[PDB]
Amino acid sequence: VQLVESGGGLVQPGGSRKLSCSASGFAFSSFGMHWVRQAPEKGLEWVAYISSGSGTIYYADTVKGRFTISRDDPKNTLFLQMTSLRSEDTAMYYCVRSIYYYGSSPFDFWGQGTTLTVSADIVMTQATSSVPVTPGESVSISCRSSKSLLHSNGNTYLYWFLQRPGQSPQLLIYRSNLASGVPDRFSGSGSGTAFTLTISRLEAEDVGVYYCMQHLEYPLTFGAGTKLEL
Amino acid sequence: LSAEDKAAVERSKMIEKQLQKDKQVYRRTLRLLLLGADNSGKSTIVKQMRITSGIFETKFQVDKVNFHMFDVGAQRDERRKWIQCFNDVTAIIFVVDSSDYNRLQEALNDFKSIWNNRWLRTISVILFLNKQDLLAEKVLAGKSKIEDYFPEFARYTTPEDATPEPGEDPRVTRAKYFIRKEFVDISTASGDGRHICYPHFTCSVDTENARRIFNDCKDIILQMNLREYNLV
Amino acid sequence: ELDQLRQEAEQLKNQIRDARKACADATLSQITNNIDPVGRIQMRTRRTLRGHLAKIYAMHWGTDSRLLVSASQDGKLIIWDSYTTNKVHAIPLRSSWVMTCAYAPSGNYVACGGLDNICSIYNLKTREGNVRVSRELAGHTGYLSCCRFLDDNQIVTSSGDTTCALWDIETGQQTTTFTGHTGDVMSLSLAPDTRLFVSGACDASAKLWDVREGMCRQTFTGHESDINAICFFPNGNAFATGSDDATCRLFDLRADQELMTYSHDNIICGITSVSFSKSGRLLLAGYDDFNCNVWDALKADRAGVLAGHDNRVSCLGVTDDGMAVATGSWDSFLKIWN
Amino acid sequence: QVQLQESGGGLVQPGGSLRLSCAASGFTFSNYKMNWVRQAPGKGLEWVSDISQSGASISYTGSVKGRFTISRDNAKNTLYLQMNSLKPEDTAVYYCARCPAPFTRDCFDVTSTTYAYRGQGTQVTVSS
Amino acid sequence: LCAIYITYAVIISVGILGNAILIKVFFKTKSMQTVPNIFITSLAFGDLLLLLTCVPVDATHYLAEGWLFGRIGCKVLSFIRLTSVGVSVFTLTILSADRYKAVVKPLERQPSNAILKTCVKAGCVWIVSMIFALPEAIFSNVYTFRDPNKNMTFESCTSYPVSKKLLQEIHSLLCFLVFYIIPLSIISVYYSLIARTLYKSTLNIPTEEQSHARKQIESRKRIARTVLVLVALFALCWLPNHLLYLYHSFTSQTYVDPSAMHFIFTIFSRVLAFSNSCVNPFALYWLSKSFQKHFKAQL
Amino acid sequence: TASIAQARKLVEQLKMEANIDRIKVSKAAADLMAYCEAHAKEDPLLTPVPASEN
Ligand SMILES: O[C@@](Cc1ncc(CC2(C(F)(F)F)CC2)[nH]1)(c1ccc(-n2cccn2)cc1)C(F)(F)F
Repeated sequence: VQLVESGGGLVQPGGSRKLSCSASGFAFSSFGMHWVRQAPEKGLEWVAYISSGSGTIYYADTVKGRFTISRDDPKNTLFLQMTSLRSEDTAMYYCVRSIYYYGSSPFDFWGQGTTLTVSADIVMTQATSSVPVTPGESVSISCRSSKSLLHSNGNTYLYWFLQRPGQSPQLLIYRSNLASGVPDRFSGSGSGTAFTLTISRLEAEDVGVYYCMQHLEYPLTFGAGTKLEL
Repeated sequence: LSAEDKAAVERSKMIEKQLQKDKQVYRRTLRLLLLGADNSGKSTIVKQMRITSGIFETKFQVDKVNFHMFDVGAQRDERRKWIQCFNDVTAIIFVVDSSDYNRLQEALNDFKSIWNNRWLRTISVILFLNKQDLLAEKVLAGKSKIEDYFPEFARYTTPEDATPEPGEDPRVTRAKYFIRKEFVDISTASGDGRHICYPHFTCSVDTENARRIFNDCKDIILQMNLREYNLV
Repeated sequence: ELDQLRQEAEQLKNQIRDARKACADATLSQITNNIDPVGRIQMRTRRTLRGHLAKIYAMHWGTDSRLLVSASQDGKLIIWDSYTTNKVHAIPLRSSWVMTCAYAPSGNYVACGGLDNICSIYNLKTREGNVRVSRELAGHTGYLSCCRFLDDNQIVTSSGDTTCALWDIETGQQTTTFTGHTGDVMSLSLAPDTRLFVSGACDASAKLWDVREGMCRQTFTGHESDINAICFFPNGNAFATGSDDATCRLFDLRADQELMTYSHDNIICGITSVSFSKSGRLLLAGYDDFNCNVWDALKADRAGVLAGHDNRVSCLGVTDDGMAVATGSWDSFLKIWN
Repeated sequence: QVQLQESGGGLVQPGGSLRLSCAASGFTFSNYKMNWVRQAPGKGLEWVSDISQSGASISYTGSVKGRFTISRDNAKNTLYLQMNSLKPEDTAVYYCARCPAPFTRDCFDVTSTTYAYRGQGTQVTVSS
Repeated sequence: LCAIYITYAVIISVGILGNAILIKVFFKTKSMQTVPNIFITSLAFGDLLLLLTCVPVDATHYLAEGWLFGRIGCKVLSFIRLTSVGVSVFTLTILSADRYKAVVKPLERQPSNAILKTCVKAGCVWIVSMIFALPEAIFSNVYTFRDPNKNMTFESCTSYPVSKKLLQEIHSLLCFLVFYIIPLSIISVYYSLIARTLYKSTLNIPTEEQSHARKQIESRKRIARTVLVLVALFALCWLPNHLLYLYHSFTSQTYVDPSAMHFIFTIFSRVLAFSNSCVNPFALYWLSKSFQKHFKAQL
Repeated sequence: TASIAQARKLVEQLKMEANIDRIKVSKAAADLMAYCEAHAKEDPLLTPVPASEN
């Protein structure tokens, strides 16, 4: 699995730029693609979504109308055309794959991301933005949502991501359930409106920013992010 | 509905579309079962149709329609079990050695067993009497007489409505027609008429062999349609 | 020499028969008469799986009762979501004549077999997303009749060669072989403890085999004709067999004899599949009369009939959690009952 | 336990008469069709005749038509194959066979490799 | 009273009985419910509805003085029955096309159990039959007429106003051309091709096979002859009533009614008209044997 | 060669099958009935259940 984004550079206000991303190492046709922006020194934010076969396409209200996402199965590539870029649109965009089925783990792989320099929805709130802790000590991060993510089907559509300094986000938890390749030290539990992420024993490489996300509604809202200092 | 459930339903619909698409290719191709003893020349018949694997698949197109011929010859002698898997098939191709009078009785017994099978009571059996040249040479040499194995052959007369091909010795024609009548009588035994036998005479050099299978399959499909449409 | 061997074999058979008859102090029926009747267990169809194109031949439940794998004679393995009916995966098979399928206890692997004699284990958790053939092991000299997973690394498969074999997925070679059957092996079932497994063959007999020791511990010969299906009792101490005589026979692995013979006059079609409920009371057996019947293991009477299908019920199974029952038939439709 | 028993045989003179008597237990003999097969030294199994459940349908092989007569008596679960005349060619072990199912017409007991529902066979040596 | 009325009642009874038993066996016999039989039960429904309403569009003219009570009855009976006729004709030609696709093109088969497409096309046929009759209904405008002999004003059913003779003429001409010419032609050509293919099949199938294949040859020839007889029983049956309406339409005789030997002609044309609706069930009865089996079983 | 081989193989199989422990059918039947009674509370279809949990 690999995702490489391109098309970045400097663009003046009101200009247009077509971003692209090449998929390899997996069945691109079977995985839906997501675009998540990250403003400098700020948390993540969902941009747009494209389902398999271009059947369902949704855009964020803040970018709805200006951005248009498209994919090509024969070439296994993804495109994102942006028009009338606003000064606020300056941020780094990450491409993410997703596949939806019983037992799946959407958002399991995040690309390298591309930088673009220019010139009601559920809200998520975390305990604190920074939590300094010494190595080997147990770490617990808390979160809260404005709406109960516990759907009638009993599934808790809560996601956690860890973005180490100089690396793309990594999926830790997608629903208690541990993602593949993630150490068992990570664990998650909480109610429909309150959530908690716990690390049994912090490692040296666990430093980074922890981002939460809800997936009960397509307008995915990301948290402010919690930093951990060694 | 949740987004994950909606995407799962979308993928399920995509899989349903793929299955419906493959259904066309499945129903368009006709599947055929090839049966016959080790002594039968079924191998030569298969090799000629150039138009520990327990199963051997052979796809050949004839008259813009594809035929899938499956042959099972790498399994145990008993077949009352895996024969059941080949129900609802287009036609069964049975090859018998008409020259070897010794194994002829075993071939007749196997054909009778296959015909009276409960699960195959609705599948037509295409019968190719292979090795006609060898049988002709044997009956011309006079060394091996069919009477030694089948006493009824001595009291059997050539059918009046027969159509001997040009250049066929009387003895050869009489012998082949006797074998044909024996097979037809064995098939008619307890036959409810739901399926019909298609006996044909095949050789080792005959090129017009796939046409017989094509015509038999077309007739079988036409009869099945007439049955489904409640016309017969 | 051969005469002495034949005489010794006859004496051993007579001694075994005498010892078996001696333990027949009382039949299960006499002991199961004081218990209250099970009553008419009426069942209704809850889900209809219209996805399969051709005859559905085999199906199995995974560790989770919500997942369902089913095989058809067209070369397609469809993973069904019993709750939402959504198709999870579609695996185009190489061999079109698949006759058996298995769902690993971990849910990550699924195996199948048929006339090709090859067993291709399909990994559902591939990192690439798409299902890939993990290990296409082979070596059998006959069609594969049944497949069952003992663990993520070991899988046992039955074949028409009259010998069962336990394979190592990692090594990809025969770990151990089981010989002794005279007829082609028709069905195989694993005990709940994974220690022993029982399989039936074309001959009118069934034998119990050990996973660790490559040898049979007991042998049963109470069948009158070809045994088609076999299933382990939920406790692992007994098993039932289906044969081409319209009579189910419950064999015990401790008394070494038949306990109850579920038979009826009007039922003449052969048994194609058999299964047990979590409690063991409801014994379900698929018949060739285009319907399935429920038999009370204790009372031995007919508890109900499932006549929703219009063709031979080829396969059936009860969920591990005890919430639903699935049934497959040659009519390409798979119905779930509850 | 299903088990078949056979009786009759031995040495016979050419053209003589002999009857083969077999029995079976452990199943409803009346429901299963019965067949006969012979095996001569070096030759495989050869079917000679069969008899339906009620005996209403009987057939014989061309090599033995007329000379042999098959009969069954469900009253005691016995099968009989009366041979009125014998030739040196028919010297072979006669094996009894049962139908694989009690309600079917097709038979597959001709398997030369092995069959689970056939008797042990009795030798019939016919010669001067 | 009159033997003609007794024969009419007997024909209606036998036809409605046949169609009712047909639909009953279609409902009850699960195995009978299959794609090709949807059009058959649709034709049965059409014939039942037609025989219902021709029952007394006849009673009004025979052994009666006029329509029962209301003018709306004219529109209802009219649209209703110019529709049943359309449904019958369209279902007959659709069955002919399906049998052609099945017999002449056996290799090109559609997915079975597709009840949706057949039912969708049957509904489309019904909708077209209702649309083509909406004109006949909207232009009823029942008028009153005074018989010159009886000299008594009485309301009489009329398809179009007396003044617009050309309109009624064009309506009758279009109805004839659409319901007798093109359907008859297409049915005849399809059934002729089917018969030719069946006759060629008798020579394609092995003939020397002893009393095994010859039976199928005889059955195929029999069904071909039955199809030709059905073509003839449609051509000859729907000819005289269409001729009588065309004559009545083009004559445009108003305020006067003829009385002569021609009276037998109109009743004969009526008898032949709905007799075809009575044939369709017994035709399939004669065609298939298992059909007769389940028909006598349900009856 | 092969005849006596399979003969002695079957002889050894019968010998090792004969030397197996056995118990009376009464105890096995009692154990089975006890298992059924204990697990009857979780049978899939012995007792009805609301559609909410189905
Ligand atoms: O001529 C048509 C059209 C037609 N003629 C007169 C009317 C008015 C009408 C009413 F006044 F009652 F509304 C009788 C229906 N429509 C036609 C003729 C006869 C029959 N038919 C009657 C009885 C059973 N079948 C149906 C159609 C044809 F189709 F022949 F062009």
